[PDB]
Amino acid sequence: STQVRGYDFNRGVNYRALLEAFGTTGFQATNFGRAVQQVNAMIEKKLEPLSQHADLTQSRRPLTSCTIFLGYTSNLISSGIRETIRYLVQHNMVDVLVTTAGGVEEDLIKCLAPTYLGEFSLRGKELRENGINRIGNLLVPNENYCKFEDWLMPILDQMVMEQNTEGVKWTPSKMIARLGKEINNPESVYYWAQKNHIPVFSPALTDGSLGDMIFFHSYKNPGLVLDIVEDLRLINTQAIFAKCTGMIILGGGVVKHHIANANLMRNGADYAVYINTAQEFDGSDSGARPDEAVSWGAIRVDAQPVKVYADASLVFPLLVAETFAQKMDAFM
Amino acid sequence: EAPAGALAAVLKHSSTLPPESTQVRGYDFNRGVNYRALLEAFGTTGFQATNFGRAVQQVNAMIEKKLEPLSQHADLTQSRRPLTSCTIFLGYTSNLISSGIRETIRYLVQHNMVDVLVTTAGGVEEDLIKCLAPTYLGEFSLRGKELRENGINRIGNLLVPNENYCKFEDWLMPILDQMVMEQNTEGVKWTPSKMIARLGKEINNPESVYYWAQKNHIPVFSPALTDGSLGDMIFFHSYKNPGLVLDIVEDLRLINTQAIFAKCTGMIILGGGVVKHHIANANLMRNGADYAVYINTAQEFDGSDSGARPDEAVSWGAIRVDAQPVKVYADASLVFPLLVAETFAQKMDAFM
Amino acid sequence: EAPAGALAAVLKHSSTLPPESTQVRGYDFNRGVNYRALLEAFGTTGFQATNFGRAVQQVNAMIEKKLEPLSQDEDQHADLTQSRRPLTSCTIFLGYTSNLISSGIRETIRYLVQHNMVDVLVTTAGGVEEDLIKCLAPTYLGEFSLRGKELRENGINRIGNLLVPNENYCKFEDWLMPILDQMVMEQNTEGVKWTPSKMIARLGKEINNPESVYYWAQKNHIPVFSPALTDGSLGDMIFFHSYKNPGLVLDIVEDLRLINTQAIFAKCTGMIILGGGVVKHHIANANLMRNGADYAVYINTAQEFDGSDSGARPDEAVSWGAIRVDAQPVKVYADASLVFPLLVAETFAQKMDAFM
Amino acid sequence: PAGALAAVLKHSSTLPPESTQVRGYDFNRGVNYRALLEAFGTTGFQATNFGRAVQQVNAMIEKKLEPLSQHADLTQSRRPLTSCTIFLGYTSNLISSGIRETIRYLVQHNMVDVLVTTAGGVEEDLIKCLAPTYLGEFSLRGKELRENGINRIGNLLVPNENYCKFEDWLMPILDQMVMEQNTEGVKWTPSKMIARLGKEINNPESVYYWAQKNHIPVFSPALTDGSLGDMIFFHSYKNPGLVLDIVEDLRLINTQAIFAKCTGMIILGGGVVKHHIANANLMRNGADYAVYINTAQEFDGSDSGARPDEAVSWGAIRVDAQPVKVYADASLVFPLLVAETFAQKMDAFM
Amino acid sequence: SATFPMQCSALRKNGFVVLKGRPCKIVEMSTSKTGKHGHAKVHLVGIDIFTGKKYEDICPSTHNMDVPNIKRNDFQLIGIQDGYLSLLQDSGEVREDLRLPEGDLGKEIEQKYDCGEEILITVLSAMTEEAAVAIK
Ligand SMILES: NC(=O)c1ccc[n+]([C@@H]2O[C@H](COP(=O)([O-])OP(=O)(O)OC[C@H]3O[C@@H](n4cnc5c(N)ncnc54)[C@H](O)[C@@H]3O)[C@@H](O)[C@H]2O)c1
Ligand SMILES: NC(=O)c1ccc[n+]([C@@H]2O[C@H](COP(=O)([O-])OP(=O)(O)OC[C@H]3O[C@@H](n4cnc5c(N)ncnc54)[C@H](O)[C@@H]3O)[C@@H](O)[C@H]2O)c1
Ligand SMILES: NC(=O)c1ccc[n+]([C@@H]2O[C@H](COP(=O)([O-])OP(=O)(O)OC[C@H]3O[C@@H](n4cnc5c(N)ncnc54)[C@H](O)[C@@H]3O)[C@@H](O)[C@H]2O)c1
Ligand SMILES: NC(=O)c1ccc[n+]([C@@H]2O[C@H](COP(=O)([O-])OP(=O)(O)OC[C@H]3O[C@@H](n4cnc5c(N)ncnc54)[C@H](O)[C@@H]3O)[C@@H](O)[C@H]2O)c1
Repeated sequence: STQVRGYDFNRGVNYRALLEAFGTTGFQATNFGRAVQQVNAMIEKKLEPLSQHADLTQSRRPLTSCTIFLGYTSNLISSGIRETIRYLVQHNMVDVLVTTAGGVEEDLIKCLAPTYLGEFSLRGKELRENGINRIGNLLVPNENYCKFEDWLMPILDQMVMEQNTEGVKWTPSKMIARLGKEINNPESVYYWAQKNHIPVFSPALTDGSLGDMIFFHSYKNPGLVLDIVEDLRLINTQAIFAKCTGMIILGGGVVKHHIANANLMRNGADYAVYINTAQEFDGSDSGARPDEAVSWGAIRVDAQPVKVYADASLVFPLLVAETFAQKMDAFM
Repeated sequence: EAPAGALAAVLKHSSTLPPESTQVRGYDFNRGVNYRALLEAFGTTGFQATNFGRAVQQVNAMIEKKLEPLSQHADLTQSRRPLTSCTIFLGYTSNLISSGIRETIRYLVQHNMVDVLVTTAGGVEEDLIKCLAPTYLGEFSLRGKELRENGINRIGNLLVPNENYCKFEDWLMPILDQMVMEQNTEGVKWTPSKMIARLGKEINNPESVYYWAQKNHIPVFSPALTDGSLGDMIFFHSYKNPGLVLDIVEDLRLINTQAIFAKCTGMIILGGGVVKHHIANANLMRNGADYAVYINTAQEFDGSDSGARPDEAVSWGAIRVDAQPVKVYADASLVFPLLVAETFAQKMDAFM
Repeated sequence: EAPAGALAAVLKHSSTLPPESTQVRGYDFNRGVNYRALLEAFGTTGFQATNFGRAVQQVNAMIEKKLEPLSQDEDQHADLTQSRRPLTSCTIFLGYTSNLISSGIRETIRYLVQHNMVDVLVTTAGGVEEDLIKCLAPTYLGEFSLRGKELRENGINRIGNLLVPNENYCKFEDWLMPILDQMVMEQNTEGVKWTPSKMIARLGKEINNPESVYYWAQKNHIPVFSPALTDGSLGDMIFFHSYKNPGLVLDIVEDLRLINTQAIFAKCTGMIILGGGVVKHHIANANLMRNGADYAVYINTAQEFDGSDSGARPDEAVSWGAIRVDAQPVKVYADASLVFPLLVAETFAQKMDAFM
Repeated sequence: PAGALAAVLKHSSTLPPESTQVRGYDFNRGVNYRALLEAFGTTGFQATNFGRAVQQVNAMIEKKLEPLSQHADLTQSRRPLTSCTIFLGYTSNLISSGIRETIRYLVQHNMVDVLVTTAGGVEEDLIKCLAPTYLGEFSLRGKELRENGINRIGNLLVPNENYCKFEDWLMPILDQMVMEQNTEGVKWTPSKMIARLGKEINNPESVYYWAQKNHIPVFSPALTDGSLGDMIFFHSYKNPGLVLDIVEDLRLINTQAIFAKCTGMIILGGGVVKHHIANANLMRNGADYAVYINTAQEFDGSDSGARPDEAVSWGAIRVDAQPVKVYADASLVFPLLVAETFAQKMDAFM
Repeated sequence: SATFPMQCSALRKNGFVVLKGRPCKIVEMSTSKTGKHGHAKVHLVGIDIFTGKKYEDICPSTHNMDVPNIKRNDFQLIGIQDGYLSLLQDSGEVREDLRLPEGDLGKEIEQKYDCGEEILITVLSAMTEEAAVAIK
């Protein structure tokens, strides 16, 4: 009962009206508008006031009316979207962070050396003899990884010292918080995450340059242990003891299923927004439609999940500019 | 100690990049929501946002080249339209007319911002139908068996009632009767472009694309006009008034002549298919186009022409060697209104 | 001690599936390499192999339906149809795109046209010119990653990972101009009305090569339909020929009548489409006149998230009457080069004797 | 004007004689299956890629069969080394389908060396030994399946009772793994746990039973993302103390690749498996052979859709190699690849 | 009377209908239903009862066409007088205004009477035409 109408440019150039007009334009613009509505519903639910289980949940962060999970992939940190995600972590707009190994270290490396633009068609050989690594259409000099080892080794030495002298049991979340404390840069995501008591989870932290650094470091000062069983209870109890949950996942892979499995323990989530470019014809979990997660209890049967088939680097800044940026005052 | 080979492989020495390289930098919202500045950060953000920014720059170059005053007309061509400093081809698919993008393309046709239009058969039928009945919103997951029992046709996530096609027929049959008669008495030779111009004249609605196309003398080409509901209605009408002929060779001459006698040419294509190849073949006559922007979702791994990169057109001469075409891998309904809001809407009063 | 409610979600009670449920099995290589069994095992392997098996079953059903003898007492309207081809129990439409002729699939399509296994052919402008050119000059292999500047300097055109020299198109003009001159002469001196299908049928008689698809198509009286025949190398040749001997006219209204009457007067229809574009919608529009098709098989690599027609699922065509409600259409999400030879190796090849 | 004729018609150069022509398979000779699959190399777009992959795998197989003439102390492994070490990586959904039978054939006959998978690909193989998997459709609705307790994976259906038989099988085992940790000083890693589970399943149809019987290491960096994580979480409330260390497996997989004469890679899909194997091979300046089969694209900058040429940029593959990627669903092309390679050489793997 | 209206959606096979001003018998009928072409349409193929030509036409499903009225009679043709067709009409008069069916078929009736074969001559009455074609 809703007609199809575009935006008439004879009225001028009004950006708010132009972004509102996507709800009735067509194929993926309708999905973008529905995603905007879902995120707005999340935001309005969160701001409602409550009327005590810090011991059970092992969390010193205070409780709210809606717990938000934010998951992202590694290649979105090498882009400018890093400057958007940080904006949400700086002002306590989210509750749980989920990422991969490569999505962590590239945030620290960016605090020491920059990244440049390139092209998709560059040959790999000449890039190899010149010591330049390619990520999509971005170029990273190899010299940036020589800065990371020098900054990283003493931290590992201190961690090994504290494991034996003080009986400290290390898990990926604790290691990420420790690394975020040491960088001491206000432009980093994980500095603000640890300053605001926001847990970050990464089940596979050894798949990246951190793994190589640990492997080389273990030949001199061995004994580092990273447990993952302890890190699973935390993320499960975050979802179990929540009044309401919402999910925002950019991409797919480990983080998508890891958030969905945690939300399964409370019989599903109440809101969900997906932004990725995967297709479901090969039976992969990455490309699964949101209606498949309803089948095995990851999403509630009465919810209205939305998926947008687009690149996140084009959609996420527009989504944030329409939902979170308009409620800046209420988050003070 | 750790093996030396592993350390020599993991940790090499790089070579410093020239200072001409641009750094990656996004947009921070601590400065507020400035919409003009937010859309300029796309050029330095990431993967496809950079392509969007380069497309903005290419279209701006087209527009700036067009407005330079012209220093003759070669009026031997069957064209009543004067010659400018740059001729622009606009090509689009049929599913983009059923959406709200119809209201954007029309904005360019009403204000003489483009020169040649290329589309398929559906892109005319749906535009003419929308002036008689509206189109609604649906879902991708609706089942066809229950949709057919209620007389509703699906296009993506859009719904069209059957009755919308009952009115169009009633509006079309009297016109066709007047087109066969002129074929016998006045000796008029009909081509798809002439028929589209006649339909645009007959609809008489300022919200229609082809009404403004015929009012501003903008040619519209469509090599395969019989693939759709218009062809179905022509098929049934020939049982009462046989003898309708549509010729496709004069249309080929007309479109190929536009590129030959052009000082400069540019192309804007939304999607792929026959509209992309037909425009590329037209521009091959002048050894290639000077500017080009592509927006489609196809991939090249199957060897199709729709999924072809802009680099193949250089190989067989459709695009000049010393040009920089840009392609954006995105849905047109999300990036075309944003592209227009930064290039054509800004230079609005200069087209009077 | 775990929370009780959380234990009610992971360990949810289930139901029992109906007994007519197929399990999942692969092919065990311990028995050796048996190719027929290996290919039959695709029906239970998984995601896309199941679609391949279902497509095989659909094509086999088509073939079984076609071979049924008619009563041979029917009127069999030939004056109202304008066809010299006798009617069978099932009419088959075969549609394909341009790039599939530049590859080896051309030697797979011709095998079906040489032996009277199909009824109607639908393609694009490139699919005719490439097939005719292949009878004069050959085509070579290449790479997907090749710079266009160097290729253009040496005058070699790229189609995916295939290379075509320019001299292949120089041979086409010399062979093509006299035929066009004769066509224009007959248009005026003998009163002949030209349509794309008649022109295609004319060019297959001139190549005189048993390795050509359209030689066997015209030899067996199989219509070939192409709405947009001016989009390709042949269109440029006609454009340049018009400056010396103007007057050539191609009409596209008669082909519509012919293709629609081919479907109106049919006992049963089936569709096999490789790719998408104008051929898919053209065959669907032709089948709309008889309230839909009985069997259908799609093979292309297009997705539907952008509201396109090429990526449309077979269930969308049911909504507007292109396919019947009680039919079982199948789509395979795979490249046609890898799949079509395997589909023909199982159907249309095990029944070679019955088609003679 | 003559300029247009100078655009459509241009002079061209002669191609080198070492150029292959395009030619398909002629069906007038009958259906010869061995020659039909050989004609894919000169057929077209992706069939050429299939032929190149066949050639690459045959080169790997021939290299492996060359006899040697070696230090187990550094590698800490019992498996003897050959002239070529092969890594095989796959995703979770490929074990839920009929490709699970093709992998076991290679594992059963010592045709590969290292296995890399995800958490789901380990639990699905063990669950399949207790209950079967059925066939469904891609378009089945969610709440209707949820009410009947059926989980959908692509076009495959799994009842929840399967997970109720798995838990019963798993809880007694986990208890023992705690006791040995508190008494015998056992330090558990995911690979050791996978080996123990494969030994316990005791079914000749299982991949990991043959993997542990032939001393083939299996690696999974994230073993807590799936059903195993859920069972461990529910078990830790009454028997707490289980610890899984991931650093030692990182050491083991790297030392497996450093001390090798030659390396080959076969990866079905993308995700963490591809990057994990590539990072393992980076420590020897690259791999000699590589074959990829997945359906991901590169326009979004993802690692899964990365071309094989991008791995050359950061030293995952050698410069003088010829990597191949096939853009197709693995369930349609993996059995055909094993029909031409690893199966014509059966007699040489006794 | 001799011609009455009828909705051509209600016609059936083996009926009669006026196609291009000819009393044809329907041999084929089909319906295209409602869809993207605009309305439900009927495709009719008919064979003439006098000459034998084939006609084809297309209905909108709601409009009307004319159905003719055909009268069946068999006349008394017993005995050949003066070599002409002495039709023994019951009207009390004799006339030769009825001619033979064109061709050699009309000769087939007179020459068989000398061979001792009886024929049930039938004269067919149409909406506007009086010709004898049907033989039984
Ligand atoms: N509603 C309809 O689609 C419709 C209606 C009537 C007739 N037809 C007939 O369909 C045939 C095919 O038409 P076509 O070639 O224009 O369409 P198509 O869907 O066959 O091909 C469109 C091409 O552009 C791409 N594309 C489609 N939508 C896109 C989008 N929103 N953004 C970016 N890329 C997009 C596709 O992937 C493909 O490459 C024509 O003969 C036409 O007359 C279509
Ligand atoms: N070599 C050429 O491609 C060539 C040559 C001359 C002219 N042309 C012109 O190009 C235009 C477009 O050609 P088209 O409409 O036939 O197709 P196309 O190239 O536009 O492809 C349309 C769709 O077909 C499908 N497809 C293509 N190749 C496939 C494959 N190998 N396997 C599976 N699916 C596949 C995909 O969905 C694709 O988007 C036409 O006007 C044609 O005359 C093409
Ligand atoms: N049944 C399941 O899928 C299942 C079950 C339990 C847990 N999980 C968890 O899901 C997470 C994500 O799974 P993943 O990372 O192993 O892979 P994935 O499902 O994210 O797929 C990754 C990529 O593999 C490729 N791919 C997938 N299927 C393919 C096929 N048939 N042919 C070719 N290429 C194909 C595609 O490029 C795809 O994008 C894992 O952490 C896993 O433990 C999955
Ligand atoms: N720069 C890097 O990417 C990098 C660096 C070091 C290590 N790694 C390691 O790579 C491993 C595997 O990669 P991954 O799973 O983290 O990421 P990935 O890029 O491989 O994930 C691919 C999945 O995410 C989707 N996706 C990715 N980018 C997208 C985008 N911009 N828009 C939309 N969808 C998008 C894909 O479509 C697919 O579903 C991780 O364990 C990581 O630590 C990656």
